[PDB]
Amino acid sequence: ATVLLEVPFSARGDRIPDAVAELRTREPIRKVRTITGAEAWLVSSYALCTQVLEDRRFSMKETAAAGAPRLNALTVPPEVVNNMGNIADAGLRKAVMKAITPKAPGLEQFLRDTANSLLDNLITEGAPADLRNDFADPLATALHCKVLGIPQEDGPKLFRSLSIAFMSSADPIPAAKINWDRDIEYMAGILENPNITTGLMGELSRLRKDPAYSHVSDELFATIGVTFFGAGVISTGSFLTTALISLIQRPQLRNLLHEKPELIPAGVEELLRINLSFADGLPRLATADIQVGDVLVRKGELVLVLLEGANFDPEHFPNPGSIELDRPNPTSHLAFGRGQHFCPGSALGRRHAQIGIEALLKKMPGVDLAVPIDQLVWRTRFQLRIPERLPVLW
Amino acid sequence: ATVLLEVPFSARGDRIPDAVAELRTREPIRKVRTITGAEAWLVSSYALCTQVLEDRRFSMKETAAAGAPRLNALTVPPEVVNNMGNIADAGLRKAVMKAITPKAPGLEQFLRDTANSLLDNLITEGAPADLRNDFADPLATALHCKVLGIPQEDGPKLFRSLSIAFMSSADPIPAAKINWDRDIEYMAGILENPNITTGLMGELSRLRKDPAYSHVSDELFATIGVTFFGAGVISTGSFLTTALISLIQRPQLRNLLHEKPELIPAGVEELLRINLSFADGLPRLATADIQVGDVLVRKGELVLVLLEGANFDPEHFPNPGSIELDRPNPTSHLAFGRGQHFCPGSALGRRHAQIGIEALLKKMPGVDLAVPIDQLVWRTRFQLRIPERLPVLW
Ligand code: HEM
Ligand code: HEM
Repeated sequence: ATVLLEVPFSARGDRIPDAVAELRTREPIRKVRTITGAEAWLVSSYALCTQVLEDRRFSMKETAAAGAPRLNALTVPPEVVNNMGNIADAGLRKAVMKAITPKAPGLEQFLRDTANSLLDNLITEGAPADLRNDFADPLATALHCKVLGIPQEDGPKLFRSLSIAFMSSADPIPAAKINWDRDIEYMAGILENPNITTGLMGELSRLRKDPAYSHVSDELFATIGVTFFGAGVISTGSFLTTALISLIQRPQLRNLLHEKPELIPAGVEELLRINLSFADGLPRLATADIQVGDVLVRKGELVLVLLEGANFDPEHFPNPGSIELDRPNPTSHLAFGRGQHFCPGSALGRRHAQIGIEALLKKMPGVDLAVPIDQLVWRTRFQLRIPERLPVLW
Repeated sequence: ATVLLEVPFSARGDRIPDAVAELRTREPIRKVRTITGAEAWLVSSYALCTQVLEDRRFSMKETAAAGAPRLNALTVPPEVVNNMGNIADAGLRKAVMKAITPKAPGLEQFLRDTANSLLDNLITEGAPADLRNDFADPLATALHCKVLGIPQEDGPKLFRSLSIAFMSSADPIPAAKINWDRDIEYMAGILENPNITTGLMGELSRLRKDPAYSHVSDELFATIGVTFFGAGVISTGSFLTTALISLIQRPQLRNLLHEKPELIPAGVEELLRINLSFADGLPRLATADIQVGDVLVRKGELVLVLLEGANFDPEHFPNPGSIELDRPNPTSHLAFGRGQHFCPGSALGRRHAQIGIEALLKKMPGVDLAVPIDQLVWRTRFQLRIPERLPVLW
């Protein structure tokens, strides 16, 4: 006798398990057990992943319901699971989205300057350098302070919540509430601070005092700041880190992008496609009985959309493990999700990675791992896959 | 068909695998495969572990021989594997050992002051606190700068070598050589620096200019500094970290030691006994054919002495998983090894942990984990077991 197949499969973010292709072939929707002991349906083909993400009867909001089968414990108040819906209902969606594009004058130059300063510091200090803790994550943090309009010096403390806030735990996490409440208080203070006039928080601060938003709660305004800082920083820092591993392990590609930096956007799209940063499938709760492939999913059941299932599906992306800069369907990957909950930071995430990679290749064209790849330490029981340190030489 | 049993079993340092007791019962010496692909004999009973450690025909030195079966790749030059032998041959053993006791006037007060300052800073900042990165490891680092006689401000850079220097890798690690060579250069400079007059390096600096040591190499003097700093810092920081987990998970014991701090030495001895800090068995190479239990170990074979095998052996320590402060054989554990290579820092390691625990319990009597214990992230492919962060509240 063997137990029901457990998820997640592996915390390693440098390779996809051979087992994913076998599951996709044999049983592209199949029952699994999550870390809480709940059962769920794991969906692993491009076709079925798209179907689930584009049918809102597979609900994000309802995953927060009391008594639902859970992927993991909430690390935010249950109403915050519906954050984007709350933003939309408040009439804030257009303004929030506009504030988090890469388009504000000076933003891209700020990114480039920041990346180059971080890299110059590493070069001065001498190899080895840790490209996660001393490049990708500080670049993400600096970017998001700028995007939010908050002081750069406040970034590190907000950043330090994230190793707990984005845990994927079987049980509630007391530290997550301590940090959440503190970070909310910080954002509430920002909204009251007359010096904060730019970025997302500057704009929210103005809208909060406009009559058209008089009955939008101060709680929601503060929540937008905490959620967007955290989601953006953890996702961009983690993606850039693991994209750098993918690049470093492909000297031919590294050299090509170094020689022809105009190809970096196409390279980043492929790096997004093959990215293993999301450690769990995206959760949804069925609100009706719905046929998904050979399975009739029942109302109240949990569905997990495995992004690397879709993104490595050879029926959609032939030779899926290879980075090919000339695919006919390059942005059709699910790295940013799909449907109602498609990532609102996608353009900013792309630009962060493009600029970070461009700067690194110019400054460190000889970049290579400084330890054997198996020596990287992969963070466990976390919503993202990342190496704790990324030691390189150049 | 199944593969030969692989070592190590688990990087988690908060619990011993049920499998260790089964191996000890069924096959207290048995064949395993190491991360390099080599075969080895894993020894897991107190009786057989002692036998191996007390027979120098199971040689530490010879593990460094070219072409030997390996537990892991060398991270130091092969001659440095025989460091203690080299020290003894140079006539330096007595002086080195004397410099690394906890006995120098002011040392214990320095430890207490340092621990209390670190804890006061955590209390000011507010929970959660990371007791590894912001307590145990800085306390270890500060201690070893003091013991060596080197500037406190030089500690962090030397410390940063350790996440690579103590890797347990299948292959050589290029960063380990970069850091090794740099740290040797640092210690060579210390030996030439007239300001360095105290501690281990102050004493070595004097002996280096004494006629009785004129033909001891400058390489060996520098090597003593790098090796003792690294071994001491990694071992004490890691032991204190995982001992704190053991304590925190035993509120009754925490409270008892808080109430009766005179029991802390007995508590630390039990914490040493149950400690899972060594991630691999201690390696030795047979230099003769030697009977160990039911196995005739052949010349040239690798033997791995599993310390938790010995220390959790119920035939030697009844109710081995329980901390009992009134055992009749309390220091007879193998936490510091046994025989020729018994830890030369044992007294200092004991005092570091005793003082750290005493200070923590006084300052944070309510100390508890701030995350569920399964959320700790255990470092992989490392010579020690440690959580990357240890989040607590109080
Ligand atoms: C390369 C970096 C990024 C990746 C790979 C990424 C990925 C994703 C994915 C897969 C989702 C969908 C979750 C689901 O459907 O369950 C998502 C949603 C989200 N992303 Fe991103 N993201 C990135 C960057 C950003 C940035 C820069 C921000 C904001 C500054 C951001 C904010 C959000 C938020 C707030 C959501 C939730 C949307 C909702 O619930 O409707 N992300 N992201
Ligand atoms: C609680 C903390 C410590 C623990 C648990 C510990 C454990 C051990 C063990 C098990 C060995 C034996 C290795 C073998 O036989 O293969 C050893 C050896 C050694 N220890 Fe420690 N140690 C600690 C603290 C220290 C300190 C504070 C120092 C120096 C300042 C130190 C320096 C060394 C050195 C240099 C060796 C190698 C001895 C040899 O090769 O003969 N250790 N230690």
